[PDB]
Amino acid sequence: PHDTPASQLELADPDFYKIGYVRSFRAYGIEFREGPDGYGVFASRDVEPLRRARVIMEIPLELMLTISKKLPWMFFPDIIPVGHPIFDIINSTNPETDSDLRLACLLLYAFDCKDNFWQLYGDFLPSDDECTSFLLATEEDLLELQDEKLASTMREQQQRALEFWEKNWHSAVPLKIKRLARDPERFIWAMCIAQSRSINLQMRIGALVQDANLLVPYADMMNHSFQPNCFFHWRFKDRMLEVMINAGQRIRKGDEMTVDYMAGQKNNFFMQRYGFSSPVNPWDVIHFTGDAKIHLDTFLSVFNISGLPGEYYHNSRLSNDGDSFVDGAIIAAARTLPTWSDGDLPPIPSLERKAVKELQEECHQMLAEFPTTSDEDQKILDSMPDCRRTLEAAIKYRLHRKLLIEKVIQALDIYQDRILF
Amino acid sequence: KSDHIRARQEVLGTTIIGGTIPNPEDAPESFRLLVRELRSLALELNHFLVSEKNFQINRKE
Amino acid sequence: MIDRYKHQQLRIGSVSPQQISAWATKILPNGEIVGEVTKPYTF
Amino acid sequence: RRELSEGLRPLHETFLALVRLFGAKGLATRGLEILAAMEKLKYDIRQAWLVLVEELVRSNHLEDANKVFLKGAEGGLRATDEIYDLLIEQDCKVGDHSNALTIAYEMEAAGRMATTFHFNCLLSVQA
Amino acid sequence: RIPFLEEQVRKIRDGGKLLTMDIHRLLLNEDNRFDFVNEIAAEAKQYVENNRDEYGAKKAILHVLSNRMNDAGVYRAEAYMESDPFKPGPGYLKDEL
Repeated sequence: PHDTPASQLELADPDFYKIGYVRSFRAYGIEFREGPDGYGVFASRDVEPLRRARVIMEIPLELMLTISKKLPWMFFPDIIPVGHPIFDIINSTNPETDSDLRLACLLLYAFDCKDNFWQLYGDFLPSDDECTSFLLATEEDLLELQDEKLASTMREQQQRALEFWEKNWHSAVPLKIKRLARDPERFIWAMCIAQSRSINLQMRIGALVQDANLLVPYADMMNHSFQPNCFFHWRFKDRMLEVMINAGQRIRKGDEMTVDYMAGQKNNFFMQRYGFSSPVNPWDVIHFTGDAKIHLDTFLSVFNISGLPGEYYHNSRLSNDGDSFVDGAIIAAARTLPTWSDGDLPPIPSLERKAVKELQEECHQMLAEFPTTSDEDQKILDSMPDCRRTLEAAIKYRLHRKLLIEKVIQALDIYQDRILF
Repeated sequence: KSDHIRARQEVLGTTIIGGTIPNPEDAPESFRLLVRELRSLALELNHFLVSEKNFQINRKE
Repeated sequence: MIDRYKHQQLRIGSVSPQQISAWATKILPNGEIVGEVTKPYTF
Repeated sequence: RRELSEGLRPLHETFLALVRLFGAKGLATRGLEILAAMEKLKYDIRQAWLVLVEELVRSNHLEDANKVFLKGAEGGLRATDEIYDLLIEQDCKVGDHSNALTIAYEMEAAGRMATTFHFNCLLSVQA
Repeated sequence: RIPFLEEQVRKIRDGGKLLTMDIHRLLLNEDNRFDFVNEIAAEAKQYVENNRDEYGAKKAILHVLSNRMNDAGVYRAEAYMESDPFKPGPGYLKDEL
């Protein structure tokens, strides 16, 4: 058969869609498939380059769970009754930093309220075993990462979650409150789901325009990319969220529909919120305290990176000969390496050669400080296929950091050869 | 449709050819008559448009 | 937003004797003025 | 001319310096001409266009600068925030309301919306 | 599936009710109706200026609207124009009482 990204994966139960379809959820030109990773959204038809955007999914407001960002707290689907004990817990949270906690509490209530889509949908959400969030990680996994700072942050976060459970789920609490989170692991699952699956958007319901934090069903099955096919839009009149294909992009059958979770952020943040890391994060930083600087403009020219500093892209028409070396990481490189660009005077070739070596020296030092080499790491990963999901994540963070340092060495060298035609 | 002599005679043509009808700028006769009648009782009415871009004042006829 | 701006005005005023003249005066190729009608004749 | 004849497609930086120089000297048309070629050889012209416009203002040839921007805008080329601001301020100080409003309207259509700074400048010519 | 809805569906398409449904979808994406009327009018003018002789039994406003729907995934005929499969012959007119 045809090779497509979707082919490898298997179709999900008919019931994922049905539960939604009876309520007014509609999907157009899309499927849904499952695999070891979890659910993902794929295409089932070909769309030619288009003049304006096309809707792939429409999700109504009632299915969702939502809280406002600012102080008067307004919950739009409005599940919570007036006078219920849960509001006191939600009200006593710092307005600025903790929204994760507020969202967790709401989700737990939803599981206890009858005829709420969530009672049915939660069955499809990730379990304690299958979620990659690091809130659910042991001392050992935290150790494997090999980073002191990421590790520390995670522990402070794990403690913040426990403290809340102890303070509010004490002995005297009314049973309505107790049933919602009897054990402390349940609170943690909820915070894990809130952090990993939350979306922030501005919504207009009626005449009120507010900014909110929301948990939305069926749109959480999209995956991250830094070169994204689709986006999220609020249609006010029918009170719905629309997921839409970007204008001008050809999409072929079997392809993966993707969205971008946060923009401009490094791999450390992705791990704290989502437990995912990318080999190519265009925005990652490798730090050199070394004095030397290569000239900027030339860097761009050899590797055909065009654009303003904020937005760098590889022009591929200029690169008639099919190239592949230039990717997210070479772009990442441009931003990080210290550079000198002055006036229009051209760089002296010998003068720069000194710089390349001194810079590479720092890279060798960096790679060495770590306990294991890149090839060693692959081996550990390959050794055990079934393992705690958090552990595979930690090892993969390491492989990725190292691999970017290595790519830079390879790249700085190619500069040398091409400076002199 | 009513009382703009120049404009009226054009629309019959655009339609037979198949073209588009432009939006009129001059005044209808009805307005022109009022001015003439007033100028008969010794009063003057003028219409001016002031350009936003350069501030010039132009007197429409 | 910056509004699209249109300014139009209408001005009404009483007129001087010199104006009423200019409303109705022309000078011919002979160089002779025309415009005042003296006789009451119609057709 | 020689390199072109040799057949090599020129490196991007070279074209750029040319624009910078041509710009100082008010050679607007000639500078514009270089840009067209840059396009034919498959290059992104946004970075360069900004350079020509910027310099012309420092070199005291505003009338052409405005003309270069407007042509560019029609094409769809987007602009930096700093450039928009320079042109609106400078024009208002000399006295040109016409050019200024056309530029403000274009900032808006592209996406950036006005702030009190832009209005205050416009009002100076208006009062 | 309700068992006997065939005629009603033939009629909705034939009658021109499809157009009415479409106008409504499209206005669910817009805050000001007045602006949308102005946008559609402009597109129609561009179309007639560029190819004048196509139009006359095919209307430009209809073409702009069908083109919008087809771009978004619903198959509509061009200019919502449908032939009469069963007309007796040339110079024959249906009596739509």
